Amino acid sequence: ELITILEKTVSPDRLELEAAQKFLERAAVENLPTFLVELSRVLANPGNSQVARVAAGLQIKNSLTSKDPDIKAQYQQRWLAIDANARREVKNYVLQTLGTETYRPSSASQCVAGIACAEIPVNQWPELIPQLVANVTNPNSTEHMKESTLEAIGYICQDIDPEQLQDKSNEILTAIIQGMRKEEPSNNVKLAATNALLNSLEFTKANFDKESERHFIMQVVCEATQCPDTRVRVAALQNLVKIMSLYYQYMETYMGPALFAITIEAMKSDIDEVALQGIEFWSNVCDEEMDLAIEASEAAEQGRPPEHTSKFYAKGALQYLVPILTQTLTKQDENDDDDDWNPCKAAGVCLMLLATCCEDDIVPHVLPFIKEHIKNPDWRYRDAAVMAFGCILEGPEPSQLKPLVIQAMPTLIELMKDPSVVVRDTAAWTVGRICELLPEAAINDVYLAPLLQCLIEG
Amino acid sequence: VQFKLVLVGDGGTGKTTFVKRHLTGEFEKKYVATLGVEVHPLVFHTNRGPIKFNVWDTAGQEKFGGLRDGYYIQAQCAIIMFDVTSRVTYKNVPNWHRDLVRVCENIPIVLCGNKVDIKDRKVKAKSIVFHRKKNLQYYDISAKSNYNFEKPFLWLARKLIGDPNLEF
Ligand SMILES: Nc1nc2c(ncn2[C@@H]2O[C@H](COP(=O)(O)OP(=O)(O)NP(=O)(O)O)[C@@H](O)[C@H]2O)c(=O)[nH]1
Ligand SMILES: [Mg+2]
Repeated sequence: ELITILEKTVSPDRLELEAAQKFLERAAVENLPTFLVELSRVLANPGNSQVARVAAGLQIKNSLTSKDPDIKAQYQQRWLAIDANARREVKNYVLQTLGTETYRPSSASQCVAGIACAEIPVNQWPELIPQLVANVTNPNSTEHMKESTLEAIGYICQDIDPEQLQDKSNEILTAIIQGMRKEEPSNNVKLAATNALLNSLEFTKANFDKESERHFIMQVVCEATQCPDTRVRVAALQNLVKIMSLYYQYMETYMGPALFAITIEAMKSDIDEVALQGIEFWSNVCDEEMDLAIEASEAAEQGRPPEHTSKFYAKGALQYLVPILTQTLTKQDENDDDDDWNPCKAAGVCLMLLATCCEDDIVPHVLPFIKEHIKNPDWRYRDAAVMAFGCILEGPEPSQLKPLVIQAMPTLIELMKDPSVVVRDTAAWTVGRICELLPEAAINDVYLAPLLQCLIEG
Repeated sequence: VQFKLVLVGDGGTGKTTFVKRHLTGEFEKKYVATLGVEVHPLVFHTNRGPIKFNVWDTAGQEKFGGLRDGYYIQAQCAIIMFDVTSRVTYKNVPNWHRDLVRVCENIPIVLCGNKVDIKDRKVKAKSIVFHRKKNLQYYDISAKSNYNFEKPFLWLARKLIGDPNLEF
């Protein structure tokens, strides 16, 4: 009746779930070896319902790991203490299920990784990595076979201490690229591979130090950003974001001859999830460069900047990013809500990051758009104009930031009575931010005060 | 029309309190850790008929996890909760997200920062960036003041129904 209780795990009745949980915990205590062997058999049988197979897989996986590092160490020890023949049984059934699950995220992959993290560091599953590599490269492997193991490979690299699997990183990377490469026919496979790479980025630190291999990884990622499938593009762009955060110093050779145009193209995409990542790429560059600046701000001293080399990519792309960002502030539907997380909202966030990142050069680049659309009949452009103005009030020294008083203010006040509610709300937002900056430009006692007073009512 | 929604996040982030608020309208002042999971259906009336969310309110405490991951089977959406007054609950967000995607394929996931009613936030707006990384929807939330308390469900409903015009 193991399948019966596993079937109860999806029931909404607490009484059913508790009964199922109590039954599962007891079986684990009673005889872990037989429990895990049977669970692996339920997992391996494509005749079982998805609920039964996934529940069995998670039971096995949760017996090998824990969010608690001590419990995990004990679980890994508990597994290693199991009869090696029984473990071979669980391992066989688990590997054999790769390619037999008709549902996307597979559960065998997690089991493979759970057991791998416990056995590899003691060198006990020497056939694992070679088998997985062959599953991916074999020309006759099915799409499910490829996805399943790519997921597993990525999980392994994301979960084991790097140190324990380096002896095979090159072979692992090769399988991942094979699954990512253009020639691979299935987008589901390309997705699984691109996701596996992302989950494995931190594990591939050593490889990133090898120029030849570093070139190949950037090779496949950039190419993947050109894949017709939107999901693969997004995942590939996400890899670039993560790479810029983990390997900032190796980007010189790729920024300009490749990254720049790819991310710029993504930002302009009409596919929201794609534009979001293209935008995040640059918002992320601002976050990394702002750190390299807080780091460099070491006229406190102890040598030269740690290993800081802010190459100011943001400053260099600014002239191209702004017109794209301000234009994006225009993309708002009649059904969009003020706080939906969409390209329009991301552009605002990116603009502000550029505002503090390149404290001055923004004003010159944004003002033209503000002046051209601050009165545009189309509220989208009108709103974009007001929003942009407010995105540059944080960074530029108030001295230069006085083009709010003269020209802005009067119009910013009128726009608060705009027929469009979107425009009104954004106007208020902008005006409110101006009140915060005014004291910086204190210039005029008993005039800065009364203004703030009156303004406040608004 | 109903959907399985799994509510996850660190212990004490206010998951249970958040659900009860929508359920009875009452604000639970006590902290009584959830054991394993507590399933509660929440119904919302919309301009396109009532939508029911079967909320699986999971335990955030490692020790009271129960089936943990096992509760995600066939989930159709999720809400990840962290405490704006506790930096470590935001730090663990990536781990909750990873747990969700290793079981659920392509479900809509909303990230929620709770307890914004509290005076000093330990996790300020500028620090919240996980949603940008994974293209998630984000919301400042407060189970106590009801600030944006329906937003998470409205966004998910619009996502599941496929109608951006859905209203509550
Ligand atoms: N100030 C304030 N307190 C809140 C808010 N929501 C939750 N709380 C408080 O936070 C505490 C924990 O809430 P609870 O619902 O038990 O959290 P949980 O996420 O369900 N914990 P667990 O995972 O262990 O089951 C309670 O004291 C509750 O009153 C909020 O928006 N503001
Ligand atoms: Mg609780």
